Amino acid sequence: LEHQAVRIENLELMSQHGCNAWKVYNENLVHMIEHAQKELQKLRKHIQDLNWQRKN
Amino acid sequence: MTTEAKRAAKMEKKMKILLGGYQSRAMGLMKQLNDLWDQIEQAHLELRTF
Amino acid sequence: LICSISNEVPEHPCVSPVSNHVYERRLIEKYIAENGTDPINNQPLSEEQLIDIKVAHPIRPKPPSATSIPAILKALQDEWDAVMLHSFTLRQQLQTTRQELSHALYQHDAACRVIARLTKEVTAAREALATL
Amino acid sequence: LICSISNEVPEHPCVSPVSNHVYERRLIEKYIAENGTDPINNQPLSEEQLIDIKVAHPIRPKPPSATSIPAILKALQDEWDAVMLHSFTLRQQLQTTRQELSHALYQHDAACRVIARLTKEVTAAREALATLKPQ
Amino acid sequence: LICSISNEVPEHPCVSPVSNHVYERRLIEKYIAENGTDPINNQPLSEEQLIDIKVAHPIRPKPPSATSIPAILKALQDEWDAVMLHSFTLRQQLQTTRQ
Amino acid sequence: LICSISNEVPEHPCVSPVSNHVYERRLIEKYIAENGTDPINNQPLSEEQLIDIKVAHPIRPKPPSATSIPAILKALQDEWDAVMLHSFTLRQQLQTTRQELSHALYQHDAACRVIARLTKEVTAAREALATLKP
Repeated sequence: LEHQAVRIENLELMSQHGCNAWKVYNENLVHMIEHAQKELQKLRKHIQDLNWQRKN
Repeated sequence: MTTEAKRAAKMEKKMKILLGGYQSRAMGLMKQLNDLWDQIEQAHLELRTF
Repeated sequence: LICSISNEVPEHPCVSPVSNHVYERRLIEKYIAENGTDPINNQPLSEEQLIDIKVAHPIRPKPPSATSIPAILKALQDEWDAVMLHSFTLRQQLQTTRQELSHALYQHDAACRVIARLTKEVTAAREALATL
Repeated sequence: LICSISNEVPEHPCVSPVSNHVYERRLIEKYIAENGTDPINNQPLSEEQLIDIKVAHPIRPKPPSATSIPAILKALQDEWDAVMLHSFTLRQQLQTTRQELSHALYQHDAACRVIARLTKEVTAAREALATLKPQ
Repeated sequence: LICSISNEVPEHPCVSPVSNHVYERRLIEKYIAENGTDPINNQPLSEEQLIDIKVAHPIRPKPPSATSIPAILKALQDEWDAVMLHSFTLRQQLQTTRQ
Repeated sequence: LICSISNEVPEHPCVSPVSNHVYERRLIEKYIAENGTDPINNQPLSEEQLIDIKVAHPIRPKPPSATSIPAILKALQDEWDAVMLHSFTLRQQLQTTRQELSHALYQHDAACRVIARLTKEVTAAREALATLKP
C-alpha cells in the first residue's frame, strides 16, 4: 500500500510536469556524435597527409 | 491492483515520449560511443602505423 | 556535458585545477581573462591553468542504460526523505493531537465529575424540595 | 539518533541553524532544492545550511567480504520506509480519532453546560409558577 | 548507530546546529569542554548547543544499525571502476600491440 | 551522486583536471599516488592538480516507474552482470591479444630474418651481376 502511494505520487509528479529531457539529451548526443565525426575527419586528414609525404 | 494498474498503466502510456526519445538518445549515444571508440583506436593505430 | 557559464554545449570543454566545473574555452578565456578566479568555487586560477580536452578518451563509458546506481541512491534517499518527512508531519500531528487528547481527557474527567456532582445536587435539591 | 526527515542511518547528516533537529543531506538537498526552507522550523535557509557533518560513519561491513547482497540493506531500508509510512498513516488515523474524541468531549461539555443553565432557568420558572399557584 | 568510537552511541544523541551529527553528551561534554571543536571537521561548537533525545521524551530515539549500503556502493564503486580503468589501460596497450 | 568512477554518494569527491568527475579519496589518492593519471579518462594528471569542490558534478538519466524491486534486483544483476561481462571480456581480450601479439612477434622476427637473408641474397646477386661483365 505504501509503495503504491509513493508510486502514485511519483507518477503524479512525472505526469504533472513533462519530459523534454529525451529531446534535450538527444540533441546532446547529436552534438557528441558531431564532435566524434570531426575528430575522425581530422585523423583521416592527417593520415592522408602522411601517406602523401611517404608517396613523394 | 485496480488503482495500481490504472495509475501505472496511465503513467506508462504517458511515458511513450521519454521512452522513444530516450531510446533515440541511447541508440545514437551508444552508436556514437562505439563508433567513436573504434574510430579513435583505429585512428591512433593508423597514426602510429604510418 | 554542458557549460555552466555559457549554458550551451561547448565544443572544447575545459576545467581549472581548483574546483570541478565545465568551462568553455571562450567562457573560461574571457572570464579568466577579465579576472583570475574559478568558475565554480571562485578559487584562485589563471587562464592557462585550465586543462583543454586532451583527446585521450573522447569515447567515455556508455550512458547508464536500463537502471543506474546514482538513480537508486538519489531515488532511495529522496524517497526516504519524502516518506520520512510525511512521517515527521504525522508525528507532529500525532503529538499535538496526543496532547489535545490528554487535555481533553482531563477536561472530560473534571467535566464528567462536575456533571455528576451537578446531577447529584439537582437530585438532592429536587428530592429535598419535593419531600415536604 | 533517529532523524525526523530521514530516520535512515545518515551518511552525512545536515541541519539548518534555526531549530535543533537531525536532518539529512538528501532531504535538505532536494527539499531545499525545490524551495529554500528549514524542514523542522519552517524557517528560511540558504545552501550553506546543509553541512557535510564531520566523520560520516566508520562502517566495518563496508568490505562485505564475499557477502555481495545489497538486497538485504536496500530491502531492509525500503521495508523500514514502508513501515514508517504505515506508522505515519496509523498515527494520522489515531490523531483523527483523538481530535474526534476531543471534539465530542468539547461539544458534550458545552451542551452539558447549556443544558445545566437551561435546567437552572427551567427550575427557577417551574418553582416560581409552582409556588405562585396557591398564592 | 552501532560503531567504534567516533562519538557514536545511542545515548543522548546531541547535535549542535553548526555541524550536524549524532554525538554523545559525555563525548561532546569533555571533548567540547577541553577545547571547542568537532571530532573530525573541527567545526566551532559549545556545550550549550547540546540537547538530548530528538524532539522529546527521555532516553534516546535509537536509529537502525549501519548496514553499509552506501559504503558497499563506494567500495564496489572504486574497486569495479578501478578494474575498468586498469582493464582500460590494458586495452589501450593491447590496441598498441595490435597496431 | 552521479559519477563515472563512483556512481554513488562520495564522502570526499575528487576530480581530475583533464576529466572532472566525483572520485573517491582512496581511488584517486592511491591510484594517482602510485602513477599520476586520470582514473576515468586515462589522461595524465597530478595529485596536487586535482580539483576541489563540495558536492559539484553533473547528473545522469533514468526511466520512469522507479521502484525497489527493479532497483535492487534489476540494477544489482544488471550492474554486476555488466561488470562481470566486462571483466571476463577484458580477460579473454587481453589473453587473445597476448597470443596474437606473440604470433606477431614471431612473424616479425622470422620475417626480419627472411627479409635479411633475401636482401643479402639480392645484394649478392646484384654485385655478382655488376662484376660479372668484365
